[PDB]
Amino acid sequence: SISARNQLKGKVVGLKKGVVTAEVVLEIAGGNKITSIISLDSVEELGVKEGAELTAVVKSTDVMILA
Amino acid sequence: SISARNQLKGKVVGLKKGVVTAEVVLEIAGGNKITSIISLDSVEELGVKEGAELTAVVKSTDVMILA
Amino acid sequence: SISARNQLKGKVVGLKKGVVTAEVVLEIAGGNKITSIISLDSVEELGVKEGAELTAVVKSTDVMILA
Amino acid sequence: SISARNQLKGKVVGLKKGVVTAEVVLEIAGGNKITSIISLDSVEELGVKEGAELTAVVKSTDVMILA
Amino acid sequence: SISARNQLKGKVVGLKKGVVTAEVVLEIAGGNKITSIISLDSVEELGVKEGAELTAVVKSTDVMILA
Amino acid sequence: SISARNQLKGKVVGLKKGVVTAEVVLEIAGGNKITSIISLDSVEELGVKEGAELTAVVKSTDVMILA
Ligand code: MOO
Ligand code: MOO
Ligand code: MOO
Ligand code: MOO
Ligand code: MOO
Ligand code: MOO
Ligand code: MOO
Ligand code: MOO
Ligand SMILES: [Ca+2]
Ligand SMILES: [Ca+2]
Repeated sequence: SISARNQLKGKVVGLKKGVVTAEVVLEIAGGNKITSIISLDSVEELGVKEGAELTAVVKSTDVMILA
Repeated sequence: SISARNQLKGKVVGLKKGVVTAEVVLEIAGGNKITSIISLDSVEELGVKEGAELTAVVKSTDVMILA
Repeated sequence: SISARNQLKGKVVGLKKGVVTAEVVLEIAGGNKITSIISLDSVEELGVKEGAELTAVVKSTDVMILA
Repeated sequence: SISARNQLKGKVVGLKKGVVTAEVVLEIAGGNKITSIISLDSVEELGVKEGAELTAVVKSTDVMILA
Repeated sequence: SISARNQLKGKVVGLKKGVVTAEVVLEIAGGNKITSIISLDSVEELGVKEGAELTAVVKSTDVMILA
Repeated sequence: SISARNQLKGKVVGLKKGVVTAEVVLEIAGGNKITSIISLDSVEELGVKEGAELTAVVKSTDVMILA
C-alpha cells in the first residue's frame, strides 16, 4: 500500500555485498532480470539471500521510455 | 548501450497527457504493468501510442526491495 | 519491510490534484513539513485526504546533505 | 534557495566510509533518523563528522506515500 | 555547499507551467541545454522567469552513462 | 531515443572503482564537469576507461534549480 506503482515479484539469483551498498539481482516473470543497488544495512535486515522470493519496487517518475 | 541495467520490453496499454508530464503504461512479460511518468514533450517526440512496442528503463539505484 | 530506510509518519495538511501528478504536504514530528509529488492515480487509491495520517518514504540514495 | 522543498535539520549520529560512497545518519526532530548515501568525496569536502549540525535535502518527486 | 556534485550555471530560455509541475529549460556553457521538471510552487517561490540566471543541480547517483 | 532529455557528450577524465559502485568523471563542452556514480558492472560492461568519449544522461525530474 505504497504510492510506487511498479511492484515486481521475483526470486533472488545474485547478491554482492560492498562496504556501504549492496547489489541484488532478481529473476521476474518471463526470465527478465531486475538489478537493485540498496544499503548494505537493508540487505542484512530483510534477510536477503540467494533463492529468496522478494518484490522489486520502483517510483513511476524514475522509469524512462526507450523507442 | 546505457548503464541502466534494467530494460523491460512491452506494449503500450495506457496513455494520459498532462500539461507538463505524461503517463505511459506498458504491459510486459506476464501481464505485469509498468507505469512511467515522463515529459509531455517526449511522448510526442517518441511517437508513443496505444499498441506501440517500447522499452522501460530504470537505473539500479532507483530499484527498492520489499519483503 | 521495504529497503527504503527513511519512513516518516505524518498528517496530511495539503493536497493539490493535477492532470497526471498530485502534490501532498504532510506535517511530521516537530512541525517539519514534507512535500511529495506522486501519480494522480495513487492519490485516488490510497484514499489521500486532508487530515489523514500517512507515512513519507525515501530511498537513502535520494537524500542530499547541505552544510 | 533550491527547489527541493524538503529541508530537515539534524545532527550526525552515524558515519561509514566506503570506497566510492559514504553513509551519513542524521538525527532530526523527534529522534527520527534520516539515512543518506552520497559520494565519499563529499563527506570529506563538507567535513561531515559525528556531532556536526547538518541538513538533509530531498526532491519532492522522490518522496513516496505509504498507507 | 550541497553534496550534489553537478552544478551547471545557466540562463532561462524556456518556462512552461502545469497544474502541479513546471518545466524550466536553461542554456548552459558551451552550447548545451538542460531541462528540469520541478514543482510549480518552487518556480513561483524562486521567482523563475525567462532570462533569469540560475544553477541546475544533479545528484551523482542520478547520472547515467551511454556509450 | 530515450525519453531522458539531458544528453551531455564528454570525455572520461577520472575513473574510481569500488566494490559495488564506480565513479566516472567527464569533461563536457565549455569547461563544465559531470560526475556519475553507477554500478561497477556497467563500467566493466561498457568498457569505460580514461579517455573514452561517452554521453551523460539525466531524467528531467532529477534536475533541481538553485537561485
Ligand atoms: O505515484 Mo508514484 O510514487 O510517482 O509511482
Ligand atoms: O564500497 Mo561501495 O562505495 O559501497 O561500492
Ligand atoms: O549502473 Mo546503473 O546506471 O546504477 O543501473
Ligand atoms: O538505498 Mo536503500 O537501502 O533502498 O534506502
Ligand atoms: O498537469 Mo501536470 O502538473 O503535468 O500533472
Ligand atoms: O520542486 Mo522539487 O525540486 O520537485 O522539490
Ligand atoms: O551522490 Mo552526491 O555526493 O549527493 O552527488
Ligand atoms: O522526464 Mo523525461 O521525459 O524521462 O526527461
Ligand atoms: Ca528520481
Ligand atoms: Ca534517484
